[PDB]
Amino acid sequence: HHHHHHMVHITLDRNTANSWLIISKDRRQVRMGDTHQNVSDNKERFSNYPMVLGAQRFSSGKMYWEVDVTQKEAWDLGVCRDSVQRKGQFSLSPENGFWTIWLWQDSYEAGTSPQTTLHIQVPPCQIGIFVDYEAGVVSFYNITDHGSLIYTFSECVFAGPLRPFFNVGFNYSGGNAAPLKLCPL
Ligand SMILES: Cc1c([C@@H](C)NS(C)(=O)=O)cnn1C
Repeated sequence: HHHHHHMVHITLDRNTANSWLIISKDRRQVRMGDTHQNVSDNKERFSNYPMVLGAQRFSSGKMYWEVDVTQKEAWDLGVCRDSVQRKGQFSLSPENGFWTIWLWQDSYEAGTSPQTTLHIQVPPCQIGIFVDYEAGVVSFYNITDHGSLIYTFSECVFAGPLRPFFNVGFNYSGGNAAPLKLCPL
């Protein structure tokens, strides 16, 4: 792809983080802690899952960023509406305001309803995310495999400002402690 020139500097919004997350000083990395991280509760925090939002809000234009997923067993990545539900149980779907892909149990899937199987020959260590607000497109690229396309959501109905979306996943297995990292431009 040739989307690299729309690169944006994403930082994580601490206030939105699940209370077990640990965000680095530079707000560019996030991992699952082994306990509650001693923060107060607020209406922004994702309560049921290890999720956090980017601080940036996008309502126009073309945006691109990259995320490192090295050695993780489970994660979700993409964008979501600023107005998504924070509390309780919900599924990742465009109807609920999410445009995402994930890794779970050795398979990659797009967060449609129902979910769509992805066809990835080279397991990615870094993912590129491209948003074209006006076109209604969210695309995912395999940076490990020369930028090959993973998935395109088209005909998106964003219906609001968009925020970068992250889920570091649970670590019930002891094999999913590694962080998500926003990669340098
Ligand atoms: C839902 C959950 C957590 C984190 C992600 N949520 S919480 C309770 O900190 O809001 C840890 N164990 N469980 C079962």
